[PDB]
This record gives sequence, structure tokens and C-alpha cells, in this order.
Amino acid sequence: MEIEVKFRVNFEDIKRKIEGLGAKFFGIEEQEDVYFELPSPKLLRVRKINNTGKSYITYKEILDKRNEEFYELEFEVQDPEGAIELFKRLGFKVQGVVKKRRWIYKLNNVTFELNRVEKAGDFLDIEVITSNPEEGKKIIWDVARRLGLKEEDVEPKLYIELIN
Amino acid sequence: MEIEVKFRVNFEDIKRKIEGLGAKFFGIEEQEDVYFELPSPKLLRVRKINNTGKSYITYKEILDKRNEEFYELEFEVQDPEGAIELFKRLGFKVQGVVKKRRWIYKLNNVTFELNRVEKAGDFLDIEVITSNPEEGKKIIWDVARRLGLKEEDVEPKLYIELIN
Ligand SMILES: [Cl-]
Ligand SMILES: [Cl-]
Ligand SMILES: [Cl-]
Ligand SMILES: [Cl-]
Ligand SMILES: [Cl-]
Repeated sequence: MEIEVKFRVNFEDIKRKIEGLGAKFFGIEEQEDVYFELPSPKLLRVRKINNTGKSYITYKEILDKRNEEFYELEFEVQDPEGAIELFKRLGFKVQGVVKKRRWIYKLNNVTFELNRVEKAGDFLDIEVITSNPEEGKKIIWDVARRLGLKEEDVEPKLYIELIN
Repeated sequence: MEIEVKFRVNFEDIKRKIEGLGAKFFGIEEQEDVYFELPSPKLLRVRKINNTGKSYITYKEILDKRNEEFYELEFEVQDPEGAIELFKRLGFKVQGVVKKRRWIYKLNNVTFELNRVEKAGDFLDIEVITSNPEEGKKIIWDVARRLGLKEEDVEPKLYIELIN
């Protein structure tokens, strides 16, 4: 399952720390997500990565109450406009649009997603790949503390809930 | 608008006639369509073309009572299994699965789709591209008659309704 913790951060400072850690810079993604309202605790969105030409349909189901564990179903599509039209024609309503510029860094089984989110602010998502959720969260927190982050820095809300 | 008329035919005979007309053979597609139940008169399916490695999500809205006029929204996806899983998780129920081998031929603005449909039989769809629905049907019928087809040969039912 998807395991991740989100932190409210100062972009410049944390970028410097992540790099000082030796994380490998993967790339920047300029994303635009169109969300469709589903019953709790499910999420549905069509994502367009404007600088890479990639588009995806993504479905998520929150598995915990801290918004740290998710089941994710994601696949690439060749027509994001068509995907958005499809969900509207199926009766789904647009929940909102999240636009962000994401800096991706990798360190072993940990992925850092440093996001500059339009109308929300700057956030860092620390993601880990693991078969055991508990061990995964332990890894995320060891990394977080190495970056000088604490529990008070955590942001439980989803990006679609954070945009003003 | 998609305009097409479907005919019940004898595969070998009509294939001969179509080639006799000088239609250009485009290719054969081994298709597997998984349909999801929508309220009338809408259709939703995920198609896999097993021999070409292509997959699509297709939505249609029947616009007439003879099932000859359709609004179609179709786009390529990279994961048909995921698309099928997605619709199931969104609450849609599988309506059925249509499997067929399609021979595609082209002649000007007309496309011939000769289908050998599992558990249904052999059918020929004659489609035309037009801005004027009526002129389109006129073109289809001139071609149909050139192939020796008549009104009694028409099959109005959709493939998802035809499979046993
Ligand atoms: Cl994400
Ligand atoms: Cl989020
Ligand atoms: Cl996100
Ligand atoms: Cl078709
Ligand atoms: Cl079809």
C-alpha cells in the first residue's frame, strides 16, 4: 500500500536539506489535477503533467485516519481532456483543481516529493515502499528527523482539501 | 456524429464482395470488450486489442432509435486491467464481455468492419464520416446495395445485446 507523511515546509530550506542528504534529483513535474467528488474516503482525479506530456487517471482509497495509508490505482491515458469529459458524462462532479510544481528526489526506498502548490503553499511528502506499514512509517520518521522535521510539522489534509 | 448501419451477413461471401469493390484492407483486430451497465441509452466499455497491444476506454450515447447514430468518446489507455478495476471500484457493474475478430476495409469516407462475434455470429458494420447524418445514411445505403444488402439484412441490436 501507499505509505506517506506530508509536512508543511519552507521550500528553499528543505530543498537544501534534502540535497545535503545526498538524495538523487529525478526531475520536476508541473502537474494539474482535476478531482471528481466520490463518497468518503475515496478520491478520483485526472492528472496532466504539462512539461512531460504525460497524463493519468488516479483512484485512491484512504485506509487510515491520518491520511498516511492509501490504496492507489493509477494508469496512463493518452487523452486527459477526454478522461475529464468522460467522468463528467458519467455523472461525476468536479471537486476542484490542484496545480503544483513538484521536485522529485530519491534515496533508496524513500521518495521525496517537494511540492509548491498553487493557493495552498509548500509541502514535502515523504513516501516509502514497504510490505509492512509500521516499518514504513518508522523509516519515514527516521528520514524526517534527519531533515529536522517534527510531528508539529505534519499536515494531515489532502491537497484537494488544502487549496483555497 | 458516428453514423453506421449493421448487417447480418455470411462472412465469406461479403468479404469477397467487399474486396471485389476495391476496398483497401487495413487490418484485423482481435478485440475483447468489457461492458459496464449505464442507464439507457448510454454505453461504457474497456476494449483490448489482443494482437496489436492497444487498449481503450469508450463511452457512447445512442442518439436515434435505430441504433445508427452515436456520440462517441474514446481514448487510449495503457492499462486495460486497471481501467476495468477502476470502473468496478467506482460502483459500475459488468454488463458482459464481447469478443470478436474484426476485418477492417476502407473506401473513401466509408469504413467496413466485418466482425466475427463470438456467441453472436457474423456482422458487417458500414460506417461513414459526415457532418450531415442524412447524407451519411444515403452513402451507406448506396454502398450496402452495391454489396447486395437489403433492409431486411439490417440488425439494429448492439453487440452487447446480441451475445448469448
Ligand atoms: Cl501523488
Ligand atoms: Cl494529498
Ligand atoms: Cl498529489
Ligand atoms: Cl466499434
Ligand atoms: Cl463494437
